[PDB]
This record gives sequence, structure tokens and C-alpha cells, in this order.
Amino acid sequence: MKKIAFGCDHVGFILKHEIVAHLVERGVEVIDKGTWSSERTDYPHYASQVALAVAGGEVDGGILICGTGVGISIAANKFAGIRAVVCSEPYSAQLSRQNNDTNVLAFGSRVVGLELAKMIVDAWLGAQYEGGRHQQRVEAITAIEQR
Amino acid sequence: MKKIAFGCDHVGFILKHEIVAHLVERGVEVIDKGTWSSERTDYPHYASQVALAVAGGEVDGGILICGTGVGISIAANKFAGIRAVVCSEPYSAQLSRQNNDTNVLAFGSRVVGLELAKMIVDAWLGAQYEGGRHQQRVEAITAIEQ
Repeated sequence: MKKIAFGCDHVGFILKHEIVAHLVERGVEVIDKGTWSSERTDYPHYASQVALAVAGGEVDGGILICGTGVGISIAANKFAGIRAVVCSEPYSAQLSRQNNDTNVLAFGSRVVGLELAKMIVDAWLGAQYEGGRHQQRVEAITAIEQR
Repeated sequence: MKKIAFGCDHVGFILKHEIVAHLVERGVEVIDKGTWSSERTDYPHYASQVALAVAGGEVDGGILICGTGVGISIAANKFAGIRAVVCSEPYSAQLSRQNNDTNVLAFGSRVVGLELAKMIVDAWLGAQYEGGRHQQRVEAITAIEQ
């Protein structure tokens, strides 16, 4: 995860500058997909921008923030080749990389505070997909897509 | 949410008996898609069973349990007509009903303890979808499905 496409709605935006700064500090190139203010806007559009960038290989992964991260991650997961984890603790983030090869992480600005959110990001970026027995399971997910 | 399709893998199974018993205590009729023991099994199959039930209108919603809930909910979200929330607290569950009309709830037997899980289930079951400005956003999720 060297370059990441970032997206958020107006509610997720409250964490944007700090999370972007944290990613730059961790040495990742952030491709910013918006939004750019607290002006009311629709989360599915930003989900699409990040998801398209990840699925099309222009970026290694995506990070998405809304009020809870849930709606924005449901939208992302609708795209083929996207496996998005939403969570409020770092164990789920870490294991989803290890077992599910997640390429998109989401969380909620009204659920997690900033420093917990930073720890979830670190746990996600720090984990490696373990393949092995988990591969046939991940392949089952793809099969669901292409039916 | 009067009829719920339930599914889990062998790790999610550690919460099955008490979560199913709790749904029944709250007057929910549970359609059990398995699994039925702690023998190793693959979570995508139980995701499909629940998703196909919800999508085909056989039940009102779905509940899924694995180690974290994430892989099983990612699988479920790949099905047309499913909006699945995974979480480890009740706020996300509740708001996902209110704003996103979620029809599947997932959580992790290795992430949340039993009584917190019951509270998440209660919040999800008790919340109403509010429609309004949210329907446009939900319609956009469906548009991605095509």
C-alpha cells in the first residue's frame, strides 16, 4: 500500500486533513478524490471514485470516511475487484488484510475518534495477505461477483 | 424484522446458540442456514444462503457471524439487493438501518463479546429506515449493481 485513493462525504470530511497528514507521514502518496468542504454531498459518488481507482490499478488501495463508514463501504463493495472493510477497531482491519486481502478501508467520523482512527489505519497498512487456505475463500467472493 | 435468515462459519458458531436464543426471545422467527458445528467450513456459502433468502424476499433480513464478520459481510454485499453492515458497536448498526436501509447485519465472535453482540442486534432490529434524502443515496448503491 504505497499509494492510496482517499474519499469522504461532508461528515467524513471532519477527519480528512488529519488522516491525509497521517498517511503522508507514513510515506503513502494520497490521491484525493474529495470531498473538499463540509457542504452536504452524497457518499456513493466518492465511493465510486476511490473504487474505480483501486479496481483500475491506478492506486494500491483506498480509504473512505463517512458518518459511520458503513454506507460508503457498502457502495465500494458493489464494485468488482473491491473488498472493503468497515470497522471501529484495528483487529478487524488487520485480519481482513491477512485473511480477506482487503484493498479498501472505511471508518466513521461519528464512531471513532482521530487517534483510534490512526491506529486502525496503521493496523491496516501494516498487515500482509496470508494467502494459503484463505485463497479459496477469497476466490469464492469473486465467483459471487461474476455470476 | 420478524423473520431473519441466520448464518455462520465454524468460528462464528461459538455465538450461534445464544444469538439464535436471543432472537427467539425477542419474537423473531429464525431461518437457520447453518453451520451446525465447530467443524471447519467456508464462510462464503453461508453468506450466499442468507443473501439469496433476503434478496428473494423469503425473510425480512439476515444475520451473519464469523471471526470478524468482515469477510462474510463482504461476500453478502456482492449479492444484488443486499445492504450488509458489519460492526462492533450499536450506533453503526442503528444508523445503517435509519439511513442505509441495511437488510443484513454481521459481527465477529473474536471481536465482540456476547452481550455487546445482543445490544448490536437489538439496535439493528429496533431501528426504522427513515427514507427521505437517504433514498436517493440508496438508489445510487443499487445503480452500481446496474
